[PDB]
Amino acid sequence: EVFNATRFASVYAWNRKRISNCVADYSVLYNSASFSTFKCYGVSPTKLNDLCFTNVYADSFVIRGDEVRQIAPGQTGKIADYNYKLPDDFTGCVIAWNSNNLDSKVGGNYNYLYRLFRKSNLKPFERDISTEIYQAGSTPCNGVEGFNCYFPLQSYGFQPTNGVGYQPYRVVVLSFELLHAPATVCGPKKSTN
Amino acid sequence: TPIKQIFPDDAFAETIKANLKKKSVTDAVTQNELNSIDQIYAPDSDIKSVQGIQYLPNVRSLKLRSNKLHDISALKELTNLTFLFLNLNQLQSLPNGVFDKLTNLKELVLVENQLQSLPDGVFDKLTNLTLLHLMVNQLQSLPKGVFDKLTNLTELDLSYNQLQSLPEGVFDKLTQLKDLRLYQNQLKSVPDGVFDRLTSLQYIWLHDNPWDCTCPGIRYLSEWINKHSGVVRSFIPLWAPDSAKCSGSGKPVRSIICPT
Amino acid sequence: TPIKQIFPDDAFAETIKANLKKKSVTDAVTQNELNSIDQIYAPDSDIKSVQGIQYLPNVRSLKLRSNKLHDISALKELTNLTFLFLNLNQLQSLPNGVFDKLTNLKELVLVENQLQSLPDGVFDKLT
Repeated sequence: EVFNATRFASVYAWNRKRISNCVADYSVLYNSASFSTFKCYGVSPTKLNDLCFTNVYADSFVIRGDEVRQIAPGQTGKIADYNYKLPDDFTGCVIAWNSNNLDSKVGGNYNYLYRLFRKSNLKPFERDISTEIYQAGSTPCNGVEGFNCYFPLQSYGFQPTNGVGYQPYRVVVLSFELLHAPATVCGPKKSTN
Repeated sequence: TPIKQIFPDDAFAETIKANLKKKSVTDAVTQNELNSIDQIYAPDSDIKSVQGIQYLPNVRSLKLRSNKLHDISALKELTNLTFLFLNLNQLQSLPNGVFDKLTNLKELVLVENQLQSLPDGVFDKLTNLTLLHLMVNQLQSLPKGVFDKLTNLTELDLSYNQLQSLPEGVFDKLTQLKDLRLYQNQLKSVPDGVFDRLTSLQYIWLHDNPWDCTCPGIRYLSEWINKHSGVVRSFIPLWAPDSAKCSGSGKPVRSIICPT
Repeated sequence: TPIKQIFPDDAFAETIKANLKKKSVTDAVTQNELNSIDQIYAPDSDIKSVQGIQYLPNVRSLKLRSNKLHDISALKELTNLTFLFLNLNQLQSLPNGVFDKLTNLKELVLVENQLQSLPDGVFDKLT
């Protein structure tokens, strides 16, 4: 319903999925081989069955496609400081989907307006899918030609012969904790001959 | 040999002890290990005063935070401060001569500055910069031929500014106009001498621009782009064929006799 | 990890780790939990080095059965005391300026006061 939807929910309409008693079929996506760049490190066949996180606490953040490989220790920036701090545990599966090619329409795509900057962060122990708008100027001119106003809605530049190097990437963090809580299933087994 | 008297202030000593997670004051460090230290963690920095840092000019990572000090004129004698990464508009006074010595900086960005007098000729001799920022600029007049030898313009970020006009014939030697957008702007003058040899152009940008109807200047180009009206679109939801309307006259096309 | 050249006091640290009778040695150490004691009760405690005590403010009264300790450093910036017991027979002077904040003192014992002269306004603020 989500990964195979044509009109994909945009970056400002993402949804958090609560997974309970459901075993994700990693052997399907991880072995799909549709994406050549599988820089996913952390999964092993001998430890695959024990990855039964009772409460999946996964965090998501946003970074530009060309800046994903520009991450080095001892460097800071406002993009990381405004959405979610990146620790030294950046090693993880890069769950990146290519939906840019599936959102092409006749007459140009001028309704897709991304929001790179958010007022606050995804606070722990709380859910927020609000659509608050932050303006870059105090006094509004409301489109009237004048001073002390700017436009935050950047043109997409969706030329038909434009470059394909603007593919976004997102990485999630999966850490296991053994708290005082029960469990019932951790993984199935394949029936023999 | 013992080294003491490092922290004159009593409260600053406790602040440094808490920030640098040093339990005691009798520890020993070496120069080579500190020089390799490219990460310093000083959370909850209660740095009220700057006295005592003058004797440590061999630090790679720094930390500065002051919400009351608006006179930072002490920066003239301060040689080792490179990490100036803060976002606050509470600084009303802007010190003069900040750029005279600040060449040892690694990263420094600044926005929403109240610089009333931007010095002319910043790009005179310092051509070693790779990533140049032209953020919140106010240069109203440019020297003639200031960008003559600077034929190395590859990365251009000119958005997010209060640019008003452009000089007559600024992009003359620049025959590689590749990617630029001109919205939310108040352009007054179009540069000349940029379409004389640019007859083999492959990218042209005309949207949201007040082309003059003065005959016989741009009549040929206007008619040619009008003949291909089936490709050009607009931002507002209005009848596209009616957009191409010259201002003032209102008479039909065939009834216009171009003088001279 | 054990670190050498840290503790000058052997007897004091030994009695601190012995009188409490802790559960075992494999426990951790800190400063807030260790410094919960504000009144030291150690017989014939002759701790002299009190320099840099600004990181340990919770102590108020210090007992010293040390007739040898004639250092004025014990009263240079120690103005949080409420009790006095010093066997310093050759006390011919009293430091000045310590009355700037001394308002929490209740009872003092000043025996062998050989001061044949007294200063002006010494008790003026002690309302």
